[PDB]
Amino acid sequence: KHSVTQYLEEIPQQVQNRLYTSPATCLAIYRILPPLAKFFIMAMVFNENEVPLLDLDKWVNSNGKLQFQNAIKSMKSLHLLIPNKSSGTLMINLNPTFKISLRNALTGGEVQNSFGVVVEENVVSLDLLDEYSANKWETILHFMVGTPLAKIPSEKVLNLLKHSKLMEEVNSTGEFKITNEGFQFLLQEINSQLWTLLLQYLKMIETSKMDLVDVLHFIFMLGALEVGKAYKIDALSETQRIMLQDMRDYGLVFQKHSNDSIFYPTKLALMLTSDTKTIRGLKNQDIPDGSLIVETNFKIYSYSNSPLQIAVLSLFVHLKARFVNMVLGQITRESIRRALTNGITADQIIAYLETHAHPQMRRLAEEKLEKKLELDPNCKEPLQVLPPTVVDQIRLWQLELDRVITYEGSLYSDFETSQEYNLLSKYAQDIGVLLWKDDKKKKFFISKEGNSQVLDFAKR
Amino acid sequence: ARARKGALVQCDPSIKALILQIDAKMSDIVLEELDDTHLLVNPSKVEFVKHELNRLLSKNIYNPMD
Amino acid sequence: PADFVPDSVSGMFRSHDFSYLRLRPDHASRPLWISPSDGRIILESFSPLAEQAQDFLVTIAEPISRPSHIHEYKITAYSLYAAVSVGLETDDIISVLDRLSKVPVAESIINFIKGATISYGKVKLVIKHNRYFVETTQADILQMLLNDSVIGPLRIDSDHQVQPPEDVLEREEEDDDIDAVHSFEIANESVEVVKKRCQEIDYPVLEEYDFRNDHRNPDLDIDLKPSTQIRPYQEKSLSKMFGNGRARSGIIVLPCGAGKTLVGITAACTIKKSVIVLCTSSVSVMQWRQQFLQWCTLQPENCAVFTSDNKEMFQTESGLVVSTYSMVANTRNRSHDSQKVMDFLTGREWGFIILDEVHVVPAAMFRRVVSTIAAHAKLGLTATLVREDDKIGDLNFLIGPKLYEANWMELSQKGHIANVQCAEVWCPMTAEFYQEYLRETARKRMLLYIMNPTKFQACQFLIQYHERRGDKIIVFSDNVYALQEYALKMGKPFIYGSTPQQERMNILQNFQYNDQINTIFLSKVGDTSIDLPEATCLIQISSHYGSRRQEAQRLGRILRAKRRNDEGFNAFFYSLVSKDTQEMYYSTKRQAFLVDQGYAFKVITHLHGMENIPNLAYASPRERRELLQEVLLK
Repeated sequence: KHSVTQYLEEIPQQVQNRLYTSPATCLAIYRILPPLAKFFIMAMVFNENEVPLLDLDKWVNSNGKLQFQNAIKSMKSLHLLIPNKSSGTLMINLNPTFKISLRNALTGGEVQNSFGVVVEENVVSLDLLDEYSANKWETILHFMVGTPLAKIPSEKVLNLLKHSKLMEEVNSTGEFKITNEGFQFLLQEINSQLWTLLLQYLKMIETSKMDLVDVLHFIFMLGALEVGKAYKIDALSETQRIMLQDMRDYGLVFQKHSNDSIFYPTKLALMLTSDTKTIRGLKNQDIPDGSLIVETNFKIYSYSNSPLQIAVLSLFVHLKARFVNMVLGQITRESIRRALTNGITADQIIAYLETHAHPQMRRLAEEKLEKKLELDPNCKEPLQVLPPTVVDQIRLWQLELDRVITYEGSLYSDFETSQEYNLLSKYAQDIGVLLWKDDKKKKFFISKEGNSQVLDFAKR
Repeated sequence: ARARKGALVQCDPSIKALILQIDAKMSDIVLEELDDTHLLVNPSKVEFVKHELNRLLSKNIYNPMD
Repeated sequence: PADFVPDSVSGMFRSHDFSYLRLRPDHASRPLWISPSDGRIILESFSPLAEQAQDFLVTIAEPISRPSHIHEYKITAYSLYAAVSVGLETDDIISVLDRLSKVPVAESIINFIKGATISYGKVKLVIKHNRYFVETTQADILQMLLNDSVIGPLRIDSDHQVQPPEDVLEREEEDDDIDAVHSFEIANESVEVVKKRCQEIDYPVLEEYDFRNDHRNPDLDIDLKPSTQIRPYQEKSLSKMFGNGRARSGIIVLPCGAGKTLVGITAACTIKKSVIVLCTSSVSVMQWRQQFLQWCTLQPENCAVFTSDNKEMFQTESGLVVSTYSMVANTRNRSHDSQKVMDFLTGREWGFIILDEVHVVPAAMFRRVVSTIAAHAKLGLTATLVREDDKIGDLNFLIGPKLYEANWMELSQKGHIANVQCAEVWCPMTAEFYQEYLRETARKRMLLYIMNPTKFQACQFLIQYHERRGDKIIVFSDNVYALQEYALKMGKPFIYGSTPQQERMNILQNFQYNDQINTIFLSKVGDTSIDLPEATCLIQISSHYGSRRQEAQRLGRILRAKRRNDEGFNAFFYSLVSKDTQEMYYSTKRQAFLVDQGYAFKVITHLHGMENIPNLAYASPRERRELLQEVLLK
């Protein structure tokens, strides 16, 4: 995940405040911050006076102060606040635009932008044009992955995928194949997929006539809630209207026909931030339509099915004959060696199977689960929750095709005494952050959490 | 604030030496060789290092699969 | 050929599509899902009659998959014959399967099931006056007997005679079906023609073996004592093979070395007629006799062992005999003792035959001696599902149908070899090994990647761990120099290449009984020439073993019954493999073979305290290279 939050903090402070002028956007990004920061912000919003940091430390007890660091580093990075070395102390307070916009949103503010929605006869049926939006999303997914016939006409969308290098396909030859980007597209189910696409549209649509403030206003207003009436009519900038038309082309806007009406709030914009239910000529069975099979025997057990979905499954397993409920496919080391040819890491697939194909493995994941977490301390043996036998086989295949071991972090030094190194190592073992250590060399290549906590302890 | 970034490489010393040879063949992009079990490299050329490693292993072993 | 291909016809009926194949309406409400085109049976947890459905499927077919959620179905011609002989109603079984299985019943599968229900294992072979005739209790059997070229044309119109049934039983049809029905007597010439017609027109007849009606054969010097050991699979196989009343010649695949010949001895005593016994080789014949037949009720006083080198009492043995394929019919006829044994075998109508591992020996000699001896019944104690002797005339229809399958998942987990865990430890690579890899591409690299000192370090850690657990360790190491070097390094009593038999027995005693020594290195000299010791921890080093089927035979034999359950995995399998070597491909082949076998498998390369083991001799890659120089001499 490119973690759009990182993109959010990427933009400078003045434009951040530009965005914070739009209260609905303020709320939508409030939805994203880690819970610690959420609570702290909600605290600060009302008492119209800065607050020293010491209190905001003593608020949080131990075993969790790491979340304290997470929150403060995030918020400082995106500069929602302004730390103030007023008297040499720390006088925290938010970007006042943020505070006023948020407080307005909570109690009937003047955010005409967030209130851009119009209430009228929303004759839009649930299935009504919802099926059309789902079909458009499926069509673009298949065309990008590459179907037998890809009717994807998103010339702008195709240009975004190509120039963005969405998938390792030869767009010069018209190929839309799975690259590392293509593999990720195969990985990020909905929020991941929609998010990567939104970021791509951002990067490509960033040169001229952007009005990024209006861009995000439009995006989140789409994600905020059903604007309905007068949306496409009134509630949009000129470039805002163009971007809205483009998004509606991209599926993410379920605008009706006639090319002039209120905003058509497709479920997709909801799907942008919901992290919830994923379900979308006129036939759509109401059930976990996802269909596949993955168990200890390393085989496909598909009774339910979905064409692009089963094709995704095939992207790492052989196909011989599609059947009525089943498709001929058996998952083996060679099956994943097919994707290893693309070099796709056996990482996204793990959580994918834990999440996707569960519409056909509900009972499987339940019997694996068995609520063996509260029962874990009593019965020390977990009952194959998130099957680790297959996990071991997959890891074995990955190593066999891998032959290389890598680690993240940075080299560390200036461990002058063995006492500090040993205490830091013990602390890291307590927190499980030390990949490897040695007092003889006083060096290692791990995450920065232990150094951060020791530095915070020393300085304050 | 001391933190030395780069493509850390950790493997067996034999493969370490082989990778050092390969890297020297491609103009020695290895930033550092921390010890017999760790190397610090610039990530820019690690990909072509892996590519040439694949090329030479295919040349030598050829995978008879007999 | 005198045998029908349908006995070994298993392996088909797995293919389908989605356009022509329609969604089974029972798929909406179907506790199981019998995939007909694939031959599968996806019996999910929604099936409430899962036990009965699994029993029916195992009867008719072979259930390949038994997952926690749903099961799997596989097609087996021998399994089809077993299901037909099961006796369940074909139409009722089809209806029950259609109800439980969500998928609709396929046309071809339904037709096969209907044919197997009546025709399969349900042929009619009448008998008059306690003999073999051309008739049937059902109407179909009588029509087939009347229209049979040998049953009818070679069968006298007389309905039945006591004397003809006893003597002539178109030969003595002791392998006929149930008697005392509408039938007519048959002559005493050409049962070969009758069985050839039955297999050619695909007539699986529910044969019996009326030993008491074998009036020509006097009751041989048989001591009918069942005091030999009896095992659950053994007794159930006996129940299947004895059929109803009189016994019958049949084929049953059994775990060799796990008391395979015990059931054969019991049946041979049961018939109380002329019987002979065959094991793989004459040396193996003696080994099997010594290891069990005196523990068994058999007295070797009558069972003369013939080799064409081991001259024994032929044509004078008062009781049953034990012979071997090499002596019976092979180029290893070093003396005319074998020829005289065959002449005596022709002279006496040996009413039954015991066979052990006939797959190695070509079926040509088997058919030659079948025609030469003109016996009453036989027996196949098979070891492999698919064998080189599955020719046009199948040895099944040459002997009899299948009755029991050596279900190793059932045997090696109930307590015999319970808790079989397998692993493939990847011995870390070193510079010298890959230098040798680049040097040459011949097959001399076997011992070159075998010798890895880290392999011995892992072996020593396993030894000390099993000593701590009080376990038993078996090692497969056919090498000589490297094996002796490792044995010197560990400094404990050890089995090795061409280990003396008395020394091997002493080490086996001190290994399975005493816990001071618990690791034995079995080479390629023993295997099919020595006594298989209890398997608790198996280590494999070499992985050549010809090309194939040697892996299967080694898995069947080296892994023997171990009545120990202290360890959570009472049967460790280990394959110490030098990683990044030539035999990585073949170690993966072994892994695939094992996962096909269904045994629990893993890989433990994160050895706990791998370098913490004592005696880190040759640990350095310099000494690895020196040992590589040593092996280059080998």
